[PDB]
Amino acid sequence: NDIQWCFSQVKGAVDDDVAEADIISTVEFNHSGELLATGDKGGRVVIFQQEQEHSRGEYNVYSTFQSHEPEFDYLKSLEIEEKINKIRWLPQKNAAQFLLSTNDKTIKLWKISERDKRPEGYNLKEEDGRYRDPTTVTTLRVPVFRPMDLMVEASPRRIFANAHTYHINSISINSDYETYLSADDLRINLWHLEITDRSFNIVDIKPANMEELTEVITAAEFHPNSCNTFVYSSSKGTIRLCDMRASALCDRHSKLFEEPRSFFSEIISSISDVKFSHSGRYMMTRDYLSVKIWDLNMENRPVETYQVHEYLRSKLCSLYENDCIFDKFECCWNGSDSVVMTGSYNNFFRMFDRNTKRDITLEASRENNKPRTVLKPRKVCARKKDEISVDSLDFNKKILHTAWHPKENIIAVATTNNLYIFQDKV
Amino acid sequence: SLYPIAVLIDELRNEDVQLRLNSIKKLSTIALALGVERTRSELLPFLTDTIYDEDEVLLALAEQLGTFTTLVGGPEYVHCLLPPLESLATVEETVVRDKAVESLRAISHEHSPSDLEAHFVPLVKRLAGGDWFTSRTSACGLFSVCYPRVSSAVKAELRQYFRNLCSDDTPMVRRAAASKLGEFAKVLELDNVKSEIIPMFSNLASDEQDSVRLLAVEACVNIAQLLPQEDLEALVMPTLRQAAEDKSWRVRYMVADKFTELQKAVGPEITKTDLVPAFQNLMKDCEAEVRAAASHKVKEFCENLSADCRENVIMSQILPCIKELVSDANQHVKSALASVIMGLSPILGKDNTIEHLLPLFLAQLKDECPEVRLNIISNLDCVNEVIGIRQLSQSLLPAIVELAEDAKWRVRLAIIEYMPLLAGQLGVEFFDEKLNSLCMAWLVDHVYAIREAATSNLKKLVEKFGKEWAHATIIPKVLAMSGDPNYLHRMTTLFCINVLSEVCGQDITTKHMLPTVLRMAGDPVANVRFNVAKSLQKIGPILDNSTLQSEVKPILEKLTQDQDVDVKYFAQEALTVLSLA
Amino acid sequence: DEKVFTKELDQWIEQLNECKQLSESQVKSLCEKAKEILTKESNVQEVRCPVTVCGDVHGQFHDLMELFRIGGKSPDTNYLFMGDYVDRGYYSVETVTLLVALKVRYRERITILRGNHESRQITQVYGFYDECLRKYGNANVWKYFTDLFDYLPLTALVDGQIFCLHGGLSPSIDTLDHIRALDRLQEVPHEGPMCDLLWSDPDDRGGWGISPRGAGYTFGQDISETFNHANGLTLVSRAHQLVMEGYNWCHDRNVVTIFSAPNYCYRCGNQAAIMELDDTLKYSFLQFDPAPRRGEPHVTRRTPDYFL
Amino acid sequence: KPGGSDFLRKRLQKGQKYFDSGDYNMAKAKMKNKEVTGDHIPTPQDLPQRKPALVASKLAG
Ligand SMILES: [Fe+3]
Ligand SMILES: [Zn+2]
Repeated sequence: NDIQWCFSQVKGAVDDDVAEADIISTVEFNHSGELLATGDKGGRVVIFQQEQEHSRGEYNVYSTFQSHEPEFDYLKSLEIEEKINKIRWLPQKNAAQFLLSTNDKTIKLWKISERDKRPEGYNLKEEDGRYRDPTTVTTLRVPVFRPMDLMVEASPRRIFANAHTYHINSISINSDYETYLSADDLRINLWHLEITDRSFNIVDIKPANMEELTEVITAAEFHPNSCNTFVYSSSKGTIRLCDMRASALCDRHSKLFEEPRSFFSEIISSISDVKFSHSGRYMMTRDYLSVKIWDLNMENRPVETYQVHEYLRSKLCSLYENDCIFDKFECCWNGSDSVVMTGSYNNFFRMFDRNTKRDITLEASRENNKPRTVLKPRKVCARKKDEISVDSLDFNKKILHTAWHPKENIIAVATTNNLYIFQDKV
Repeated sequence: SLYPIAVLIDELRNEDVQLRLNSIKKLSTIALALGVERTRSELLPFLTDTIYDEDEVLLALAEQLGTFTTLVGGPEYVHCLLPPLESLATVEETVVRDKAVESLRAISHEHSPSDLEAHFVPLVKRLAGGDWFTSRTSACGLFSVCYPRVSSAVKAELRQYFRNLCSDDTPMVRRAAASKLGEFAKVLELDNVKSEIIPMFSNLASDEQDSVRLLAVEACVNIAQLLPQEDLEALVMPTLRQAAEDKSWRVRYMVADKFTELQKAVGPEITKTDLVPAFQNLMKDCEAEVRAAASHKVKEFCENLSADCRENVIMSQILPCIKELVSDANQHVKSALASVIMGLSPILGKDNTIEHLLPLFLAQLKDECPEVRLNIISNLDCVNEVIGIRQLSQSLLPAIVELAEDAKWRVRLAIIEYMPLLAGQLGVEFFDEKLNSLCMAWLVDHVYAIREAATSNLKKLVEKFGKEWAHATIIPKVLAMSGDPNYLHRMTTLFCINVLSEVCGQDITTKHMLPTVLRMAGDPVANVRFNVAKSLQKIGPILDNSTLQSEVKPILEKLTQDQDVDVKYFAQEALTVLSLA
Repeated sequence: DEKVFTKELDQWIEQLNECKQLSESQVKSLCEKAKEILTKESNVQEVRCPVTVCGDVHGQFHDLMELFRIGGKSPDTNYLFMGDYVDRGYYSVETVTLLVALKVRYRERITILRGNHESRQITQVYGFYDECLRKYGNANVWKYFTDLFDYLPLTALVDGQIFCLHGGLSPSIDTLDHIRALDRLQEVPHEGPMCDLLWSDPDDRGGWGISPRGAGYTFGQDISETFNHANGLTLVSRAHQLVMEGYNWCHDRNVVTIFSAPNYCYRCGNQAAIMELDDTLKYSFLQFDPAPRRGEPHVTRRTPDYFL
Repeated sequence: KPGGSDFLRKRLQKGQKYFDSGDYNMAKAKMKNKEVTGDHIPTPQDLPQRKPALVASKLAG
């Protein structure tokens, strides 16, 4: 019953100069899955729309805009990078589309709307800008709207800035359609989607003296259904679940998820990302080497654990030297929560089937750039035929960001600078 | 003639928001020029779905579209204004939707009953049944206006539509329904309220979303005011009781924040049986916000209790809870309680106040937080009526003295504001012996704001203690500062004279104040010298005409020859204002 | 007629006190008037006691209002601001415009000296250029002020006993006569006596040193003692260095630093202070904290209204 | 172990490219009462361009 993933599309330049501004930094599907937002280190956001004709239509460019631009914080003598950290779509409220785009410092609410009406008509001039004699104004006429070629316009509606001392690493919308949280390294702020001049600091784990700092917030997320529950992971590998009903300030956690001896244990233990299951009963956390799935009812241990790449446990020394050990990988649930996807090195992304416990490795490479071509499972060992040696792994090729279509078996896998879209073999 | 109008119409397409905003704000002028017929056929279609979507621009348009009934030809063609407002009711921005809903409500009254069933009611059905929850959210605010006038058959349809909104899958819609549930019940028949509003009210009050349940509390108040008092126990109280015991502190906050409104709705009998136990729990709530909200209601809640058991309930059930609040760790809970705690003195009476309230009163004055102490000192009027403030004088003075000497000048500023109020309550006898030194000490404070506040405080004190008291006590000490080595303190003498002369009259200003002002005209510091010119300009009207010519004019003229530009300028201004030159 | 302009000028001061920026035409007219006054002032401007000495404000207008609420309102209180009126603040335009307006109105009451941030190059780095462009849509306002900055006196002398300057002493300068010889009507150099006077800072180390700022020199207590004795100066009041307590004596009380921007950059949380010189030259320090902002703090641990 | 408190703190202070007078002077007070900043002095040229100068993303191509 394994899904025979087939190459569908690849976007971006083919083995180009790979400028730093061209590196993809986030992939986020829409709530309905029609739109697929992509962010890069250059502050540019590209939105792809699926062809409207279960659906397996190709994704085509829909909108493009400069979400963030480089800035200099003259109050701190710091250059604010324009890299897009997280993109989060808001629930569709009208014909327009809304999403939140955040760099390390500022969150922006962007409205993407289609306009197909052109106001035509003038009194003191022509459509070409040629003015006329004002004395010839005998009868007033009102402009009319003329149909025009469809155009997509992206504009910033609200800017949420000047709230985080440290770098924002997560944004998550609340299920109440009103608020969302933004979590930096040491503080979590609660925002209102229609208010920008003030925010509520629910969580603040900053020590009184920074000399005593021992852990930082790595990720945070609201519960998909409950409006009062959110979980934020720390660099120690512990997830704290906060019930906003207990008190206004969530400094006291309702639950603490953790487990009871390598040299780099302090690093690999850090949780890169935490994702709630669609049902909300389960929670998945990604550390450097493994994926752990936690049942919210059980805190002592995870129900399931999956090893993303065991062959790199022996190479942590090399990874530390080149700083690859600090890569913050991500994890994604499928629509039915039965399969979880996470990325790896050498353009490998792993699929873990929870029901059957099966495990496959797939590669996103241009060599298979033929639509409707089955992806051959990859095996890494260090060696039989067709197996890729561990030494051959290219640690510069990191699949950090991945996204799963909320309903269908369509996954958007983002390499360093190319976005790959794969579909199930119908 | 038409050219100015052509400018406005062309600005509608202008890329500059300011020009577009200005043109839209003048649509009334544009409509008049176009005429009644042209406005319906040309202007309104252009305003239906505007390409521009600026929040301020759309908000301005919504306001204008609500006042076009006459311009579109009166009520006969008022329905032509629906499409422009229907689009605005669907926009993402909340304020624009709210204004659009307000405009729709305003023009709804101008629809005849036939029009409502033909043009307005279908609009509500479209918005209510729309696939975009922005439209459905706006539809909630339109049921109340149209329901009374539509026919019975239409009324049945509207209730069904409102029921669907209360069950909408989107929390945004449900919040809107809960907010408008109270007003929609005020127009429904009492039979339908019991049978149809209550099931919706109960369902919303138990909604999974905390943001929706907390809105049900307000609906509980409105629904209670409609039902008979005997029907509350079965229709309202079961929902209200769980709200006070709700898991979410946000819901409990609303109960505490609207407790007095609930008390006036359920009636005295229910208040004793249900609210009083609930109020105690709120004052003991684990969340500081809930306790602070409950504290504000202590005075109002106790007053409205039935006289048959007001004193007994307060002494036996409310007072013990207040004792814990006085010791509450949270600063804000203590501050909120302090501002209303002394309001219970008239209720309990003199004998009970001394034995029970007074120990808590002393504890508040000893609180470390200045705000708690300031709140107590600001609300001594109620205690004064019941028991003479002289009993509290020995305990207030240490608190006043400590505040008057606080390191933070803003704290010192606050007590100065309350000083004239306290002086009247404590009387002249106590003020002169004890508080007089504090007022003088403020005039020579390092912070200018304190000196400025003290100068104003002197004026207020004289207004109530009379001119004679000021001459004997305040004036002689104020003039002593004229010899202070610091020029800032010397200028304070002129500032004090500026305000004191306003109330001391000629009988005192000329005899005592004026000689000091003229003498200071020779101060070596130029800053003092031109304040004399400004001082004389202000007290000149009070002084008699003979005095001005004899003394003020020669001194002002001499200042006009001063080597400093500022002294010359203000000296010249004084003569011009005083008509001395 | 000068009275008509004075009444117009007074209206500007009241408008600025409300944090309302003047129009570009008004700013252009204001700067021209200021140049006529500043060009007549010496490099070492003589100041007559009593006077209140204030440090850096850095466009923190709401704190400047706090300063007046404590020191008093001009022209009642004589003030001496030691530069750095712009940059690193949300209201640089209003701050500098108000100070210039007061100088034009009350030239004899308020003295404004040049700070290291009163320069074209640095203003383009720390937001003043952006703020003028953002609040006007054009660089004319920025151009006008920057031209005016060139006429600001470098230093001030209070009764010939207290020497007030933004920065510190210079290796090339040994007596006040050398300072008067400088041509200050130019952009702030990156080297030389004019740069040092605005960039130099005191330090515990002895003699001269390398300034971490990348400009100016770091001078020890040895230089300060020599400079005071040579010129017969009782004290050397200065600014340009953040001090947590608002004022900080150093070099055996030969040099005092005054910083008048509380909670510098809205994050340092420091105290601000202003040194008040009595009629007899006695110095008194008044520390103060940032004024309460309306609808602040931006990030609050108290539940906001929308969530309540 | 290669982690620790200082390991986290250094990651918080990403870049530290430019010297800041505020941070430098705050540190001095703490030290006297009991890296701090970069060495480069910011220059207008070093700052981002006054206006955007970035082309459309190659993904949109
Ligand atoms: Fe400086
Ligand atoms: Zn400075």
